[PDB]
Amino acid sequence: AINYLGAGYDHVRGNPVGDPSSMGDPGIRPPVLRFTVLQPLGGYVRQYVACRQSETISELSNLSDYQNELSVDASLQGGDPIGLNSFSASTGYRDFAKEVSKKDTRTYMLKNYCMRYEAGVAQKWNVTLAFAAGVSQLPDVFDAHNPECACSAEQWRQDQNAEACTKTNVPIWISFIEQFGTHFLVRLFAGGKMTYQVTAKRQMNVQKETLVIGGRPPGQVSDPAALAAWADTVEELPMPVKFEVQPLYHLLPVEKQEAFKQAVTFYSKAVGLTPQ
Amino acid sequence: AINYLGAGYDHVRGNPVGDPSSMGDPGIRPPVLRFTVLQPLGGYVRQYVACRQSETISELSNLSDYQNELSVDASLQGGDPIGLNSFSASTGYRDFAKEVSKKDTRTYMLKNYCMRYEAGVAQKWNVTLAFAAGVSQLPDVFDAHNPECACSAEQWRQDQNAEACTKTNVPIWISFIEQFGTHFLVRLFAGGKMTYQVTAKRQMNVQKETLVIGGRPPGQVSDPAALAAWADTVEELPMPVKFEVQPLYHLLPVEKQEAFKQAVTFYSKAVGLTPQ
Amino acid sequence: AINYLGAGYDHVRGNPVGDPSSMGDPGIRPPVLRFTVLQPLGGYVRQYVACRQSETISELSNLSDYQNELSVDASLQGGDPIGLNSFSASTGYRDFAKEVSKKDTRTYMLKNYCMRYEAGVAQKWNVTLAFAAGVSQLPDVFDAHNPECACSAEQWRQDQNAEACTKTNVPIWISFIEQFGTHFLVRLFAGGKMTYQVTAKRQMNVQKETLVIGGRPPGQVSDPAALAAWADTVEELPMPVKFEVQPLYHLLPVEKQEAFKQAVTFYSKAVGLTPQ
Amino acid sequence: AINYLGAGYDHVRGNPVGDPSSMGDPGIRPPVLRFTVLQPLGGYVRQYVACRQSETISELSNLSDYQNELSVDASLQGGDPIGLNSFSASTGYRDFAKEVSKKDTRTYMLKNYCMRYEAGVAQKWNVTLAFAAGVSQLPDVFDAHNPECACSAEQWRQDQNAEACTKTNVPIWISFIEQFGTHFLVRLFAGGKMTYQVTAKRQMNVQKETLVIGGRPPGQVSDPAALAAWADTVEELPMPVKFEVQPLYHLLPVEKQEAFKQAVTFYSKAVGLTPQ
Amino acid sequence: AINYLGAGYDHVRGNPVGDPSSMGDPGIRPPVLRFTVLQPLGGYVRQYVACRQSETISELSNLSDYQNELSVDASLQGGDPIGLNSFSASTGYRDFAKEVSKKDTRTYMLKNYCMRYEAGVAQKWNVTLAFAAGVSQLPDVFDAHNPECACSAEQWRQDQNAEACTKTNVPIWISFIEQFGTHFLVRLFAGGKMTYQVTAKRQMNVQKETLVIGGRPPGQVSDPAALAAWADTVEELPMPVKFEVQPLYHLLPVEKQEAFKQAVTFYSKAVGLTPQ
Amino acid sequence: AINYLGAGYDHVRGNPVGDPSSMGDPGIRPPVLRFTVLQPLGGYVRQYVACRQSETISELSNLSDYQNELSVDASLQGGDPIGLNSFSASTGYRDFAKEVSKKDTRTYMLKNYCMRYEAGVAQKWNVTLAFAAGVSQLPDVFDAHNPECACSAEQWRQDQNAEACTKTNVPIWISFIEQFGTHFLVRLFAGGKMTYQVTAKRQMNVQKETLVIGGRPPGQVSDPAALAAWADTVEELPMPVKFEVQPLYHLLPVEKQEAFKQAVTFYSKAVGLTPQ
Ligand SMILES: *[C@@H]1O[C@H](CO)[C@@H](O)[C@H](O)[C@H]1NC(C)=O
Ligand SMILES: *[C@@H]1O[C@H](CO)[C@@H](O)[C@H](O)[C@H]1NC(C)=O
Ligand SMILES: *[C@@H]1O[C@H](CO)[C@@H](O)[C@H](O)[C@H]1NC(C)=O
Ligand SMILES: *[C@@H]1O[C@H](CO)[C@@H](O)[C@H](O)[C@H]1NC(C)=O
Ligand SMILES: *[C@@H]1O[C@H](CO)[C@@H](O)[C@H](O)[C@H]1NC(C)=O
Ligand SMILES: *[C@@H]1O[C@H](CO)[C@@H](O)[C@H](O)[C@H]1NC(C)=O
Repeated sequence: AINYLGAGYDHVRGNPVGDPSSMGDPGIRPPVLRFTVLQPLGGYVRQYVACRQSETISELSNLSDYQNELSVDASLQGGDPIGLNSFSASTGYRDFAKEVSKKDTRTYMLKNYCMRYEAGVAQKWNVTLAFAAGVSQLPDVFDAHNPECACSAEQWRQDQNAEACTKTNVPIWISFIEQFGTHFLVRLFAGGKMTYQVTAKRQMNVQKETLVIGGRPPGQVSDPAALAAWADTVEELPMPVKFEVQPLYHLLPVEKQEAFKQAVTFYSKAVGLTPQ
Repeated sequence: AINYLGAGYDHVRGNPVGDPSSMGDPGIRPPVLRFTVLQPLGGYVRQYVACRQSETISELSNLSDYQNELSVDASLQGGDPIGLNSFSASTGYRDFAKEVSKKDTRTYMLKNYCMRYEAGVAQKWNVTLAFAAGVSQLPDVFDAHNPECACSAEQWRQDQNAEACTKTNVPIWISFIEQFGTHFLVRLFAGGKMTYQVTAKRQMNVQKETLVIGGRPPGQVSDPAALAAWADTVEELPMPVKFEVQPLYHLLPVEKQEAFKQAVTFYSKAVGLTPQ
Repeated sequence: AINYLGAGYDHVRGNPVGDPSSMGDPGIRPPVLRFTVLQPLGGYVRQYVACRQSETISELSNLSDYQNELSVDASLQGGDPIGLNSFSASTGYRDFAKEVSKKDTRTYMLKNYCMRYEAGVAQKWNVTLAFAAGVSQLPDVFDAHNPECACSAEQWRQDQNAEACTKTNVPIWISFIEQFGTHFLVRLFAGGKMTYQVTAKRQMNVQKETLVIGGRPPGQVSDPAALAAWADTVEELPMPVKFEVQPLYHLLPVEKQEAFKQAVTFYSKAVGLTPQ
Repeated sequence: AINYLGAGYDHVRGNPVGDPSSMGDPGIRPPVLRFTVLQPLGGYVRQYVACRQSETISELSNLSDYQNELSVDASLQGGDPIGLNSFSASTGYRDFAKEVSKKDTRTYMLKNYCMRYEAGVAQKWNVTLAFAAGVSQLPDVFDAHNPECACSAEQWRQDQNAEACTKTNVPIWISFIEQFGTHFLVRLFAGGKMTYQVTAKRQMNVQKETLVIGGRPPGQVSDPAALAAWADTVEELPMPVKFEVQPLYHLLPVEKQEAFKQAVTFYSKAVGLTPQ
Repeated sequence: AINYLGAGYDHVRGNPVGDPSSMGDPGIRPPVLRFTVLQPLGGYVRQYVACRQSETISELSNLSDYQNELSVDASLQGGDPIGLNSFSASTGYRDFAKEVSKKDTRTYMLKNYCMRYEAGVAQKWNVTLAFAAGVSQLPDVFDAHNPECACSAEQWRQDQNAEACTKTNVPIWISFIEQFGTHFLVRLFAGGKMTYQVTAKRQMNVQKETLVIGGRPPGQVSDPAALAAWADTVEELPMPVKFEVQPLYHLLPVEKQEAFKQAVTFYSKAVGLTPQ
Repeated sequence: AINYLGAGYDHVRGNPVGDPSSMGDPGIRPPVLRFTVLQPLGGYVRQYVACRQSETISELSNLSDYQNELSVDASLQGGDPIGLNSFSASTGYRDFAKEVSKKDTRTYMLKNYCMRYEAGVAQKWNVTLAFAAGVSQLPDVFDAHNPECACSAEQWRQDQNAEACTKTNVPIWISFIEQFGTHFLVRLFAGGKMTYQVTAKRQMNVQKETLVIGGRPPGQVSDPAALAAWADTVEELPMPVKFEVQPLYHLLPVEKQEAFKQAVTFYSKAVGLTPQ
């Protein structure tokens, strides 16, 4: 199968309940760590019998409830939320924001976890070659951290190709973040996850949207047989459905760690959406 | 698949819940705009995983409720209703008018949306060759705007072949409208939509009519297997089930815009049905 | 498929809910009108998507309720009942009369309409060649209209081969009516119709008879699969399940119309059953 | 198919709800009448669409109720019961007698009729060749009608091979009755009939026996699919499930009618079971 | 098929609801009677249509309820219980005794009879060759009937190879009993029988054991398809599921009958289990 | 099939409800006893018809309830618990400890037994060759039994390769225990066992984990068909689901029994987890 342990993760663009243009979390990025059924040196893989099943239901009354429900499946190592406008750039976040602004409707989220294995590390890492070259191309200073830098977060949001930004090294940092993300996965439950977002008026007016992680694309969620077939494809193509991450700056040389931290704050502000 | 972004739309003859002689909205017209998975220049296409599902139910007590339920799926850009006797020339509108005039029955509408992708433009357009030639054959003045013109809207409704009309340029404008419509689609959700119209007496007397948009013709709506097969055919032949339009006069030269607006008002009165 | 627009109809022997010896209304007669997906000149055919479904239920307390339930599906143009002992010569009429005479039971009728298309004319007709020859062989006077004619209606009911009738021209008229019926179809909804007649005692004593119009012969009404298969055969062999007729004398030369009206009154009296 | 109109019938050994050693009424005998979809001369055959279904339930508190439930399906022409110890020699009669003698149980009978056609005669008959030869072998006198005849009904019940009977012509008459029965079918509803005899104690102690008429042997009555398959085989092998009979002595020469009537009374007493 | 009429039966080791090491009653022994669809001389076989079905349920509060439920299916001719520690040596008897000793649980038994035919004799029998030779090797006296005989029933239970027993002829008699049983079947209903023994605590703590007679070994009792397949194998391999027996001493020469009765009492005490 | 009678058993690492890395109890070890459908000399094998089914449900409020529910299926001969930190080193034990520490959730365990046969011994054994060689390599004294020995249980838990332990003979004893376990199976019920561990919050928040013993790996527990297929594979690969064990020291020479008992107490403390 595919290894997602050590994969990069964009906490701003990620969404652990899914996206209609991806079969997994859209924040998952190419692998960042390099490793050595089979156990990776320094970590572990524990395979399940069939699928470890779990289900959740939550009434999402505001944006904070949706944020908390996403943070349950994509948090810092230990369970603390990533924050920093996490998930706010994803489509599902914007869709739910539009639906929750309507006070005449109430939305619930139902998660169905079909877990197939667990993997993790415990801590002297070696990174991938692509990540190493990318880091070697990074400067030691983040230009937008300087007060009165012409390239501010709004300037990047409005026009990143303006002269105010193209003269600084900000596009290099943002290209790195766009390539590898802001965090990396240190622990994960992989398999399939089928989540239903159900919106009810105040007429039995009810709407139901289906969001899927893992397996092959399912033809019909209402079909029982197609659902079972999707569950059969989950065994073949499992993908992370609940994971914990560590910040990427722990993997950079210290002379770039502070500038990278400033770069990810800048990125979280320019790409992320404050509730406005 | 087939591109419907920029397709013409007759707001008078259209019906966004369907027509028994069409697999889609009977008002959709051949493409009016020309464009350049793949993204059209100036717009966007966002593909879904499987089907984005949604369901609605509404009690239709009068003609205005039906107008509102159709306007939900076929409106001006921004969500405002098209109005101007919209949908009033379609078969479904006349059938429902006949059913709602009977005060001894109550009718409900259940929509089932099976959406596969979204497309749109944001605004320097280029039109199709057929639309350009059609516009080049149009005059600069609409004759029926002149007061005391022998060719009025009622005269066209009674006999459009009469001398009062064949001497004016009105038939040219109406042939253009009959070819390309009155608006054009600027944003759309495409796929399938199965709508049930259920009429109950005041005896468990209940009638149910099925209207379908998108996919291949379904053999049996009561059959579960035939319904699932139709859902499988929606992936192959998706069609607009909820869209937003802009008036066509924005695409004509400025010297013809006023005459075209007068022509579409004339058309809305002569072909459209006021509640009488 | 087969064209039933303009088909003859015997309103006395007809029965729009079916017959165990026919797959359609036993009163339907060979085509009377000649015509020119495809639209017949002077009329229209409107094809449905799948099946337009409808269901009815009625408690039949007496013969008049059954007469009204049949008249709903076989009426004059406009909805008025045909009458004139309509349907009274059909088998189902006699069966239900026998069941309703028993005051210790109560019978209900459940109709299930599976309509596939609608057809009609609007009015200069030409008839078929067989109908033209039949009319050319008709006299201008109906002998039984003369007072004290030896050939009365009951005399025809008892023995039509008696000398009292074989000397008059009545057998010619009755042969014509027996060939083409008394009316002809001017509007029709065709497809399939499954009607259940359920008789309950006053012990859960219940009897259920099934009567079918349209499609191929169904093997088992209780089998779900065989019922679905019948619904699939309705698409192939659709037959009129709800129609409106016009009297046949409108199609005869004026010199024969009065004698034909007298002939159909005589026929309705001799063949039809008054509730005795 | 097989014609049962005019078949002989042993009213003593018959049982219209069935027998496990026969697929039909065990009292049906070879055809007695000879005849000429197709209509037999002197009678009628009326075919149904699919199956005319009917269902009954009755609580059988004593032997008279069971006698009445059987007589409904095998009666004299007009509906009057055959009587004369009818059905009393059949196995099902003896089984039910054993069960109804137990006052600690209560038995119910549920009939399910799946009728496919009706046939009948109206009255100059010709009998079959076998029946004619059998009658020609009959004497004009029945010996056991003579008072103090050594061959009585009890003597026949004890030992029919005793000298008291073999010297008289009683064995000839009883051989004729054993070959052709005592009545013959003049009207019949043929098809399938599944009857359940359900006995409840006074613990939810319930016993259910299945008795089947018509069609092919069904594999499993509790299986839904095997039941449907049996219903499909009923179309192929329909058998009388509700019929009306006339005494056989109407078909014999007048000089033998009285002796045959005495022979059938003798047979009903010697073979039939009075409730002792 | 296999004939079980006249088969020997060990009433001590038998169990008519089944055994996990046998497909039938573990007490059935090789055939003892010799006989001559086809009818055996002196007896009868009555074949059923499909399966004569029956169901029973009983709450087994103590050992006597279980004894009565087994005696229903294996009794003396006429319905009287065999007694004499009948069934007490079988495994199922010991299992249920262990479960009924626990007063914190309650056990119910559900029988499902699938009967295919009935057979019996009515009474000059001839036995099989093996049974005749076995009887010819028997003495005329049973040694353990002599008072104070060193070989008692308890001594046989403790050690049958001790000098106290091997000097007497008791091992010969017990070898005969071990070969042919203690009774023989004179009437039987054969087919399949699925019995569920359900034990409930006093938590929805429930245990269910399945015991089967007849047919082929079933793969899964909870599977509907495997159950139906077992029912189809019952048609191929029917076995006695409810029978009536007569003591074997009626088949021995009179000089050996009394010694055989003493031998079967001895066997019932030494092998049977009194409720201790 | 495979013999598990006489297999070694590690009571510390075992878990009789399963493990996601094993198809059976993870404590089962290679066979320790050597033996001679077929009956092993000194023991017995009793095969069932299909599956002996049983089900249990228990609310697990604390670690002791889980310990008791596991001890039901893996106990000393007679039913007494093994104790000595039994099961505490298994993955399932640690997972349940983590879940029961959360006082905001309540966990239930549902067992489903599908038993296929029972085996046992009654007591002069000969052991396997591997076990005999392993015992011959054992010393007669356990070094860690000496007070103030540098190699204690905590030292073994922290670092077993330290000089404090590698100088003593403790690694030899622990290698023997790691190979053959601490007990061996003397009685067993083998087949399949599907256990559900269901955790409920205090929102219908519910989680369900599936643990399986026996048969082939099941693809999907929620699929009915995959569950039935697993039940079909249990017949092919039955494994112990409820067994009773005896301590291994009964199989060692008397001069090594005390040192082995000290070695297994040492192992139970060093590898086992006390509730801290
Ligand atoms: C990768 O890192 C691991 C430590 O996690 C180390 O053991 C290994 O040697 C490293 N890879 C190489 C090629 O040295
Ligand atoms: C059509 O218009 C688009 C703007 O949306 C433009 O990019 C494109 O070049 C035009 N077509 C051609 C052939 O130039
Ligand atoms: C039949 O009638 C139509 C109009 O109803 C007419 O156009 C046509 O000419 C007629 N048929 C022939 C053969 O002329
Ligand atoms: C049989 O009887 C019919 C009348 O029921 C008669 O028409 C026919 O001639 C008879 N058969 C023969 C061979 O004559
Ligand atoms: C078997 O017994 C029957 C009577 O039960 C008898 O007629 C027959 O002769 C016996 N068999 C032989 C071989 O004699
Ligand atoms: C092992 O012991 C069995 C009895 O349990 C004995 O029959 C057998 O001979 C021994 N093994 C060998 C290889 O002899």
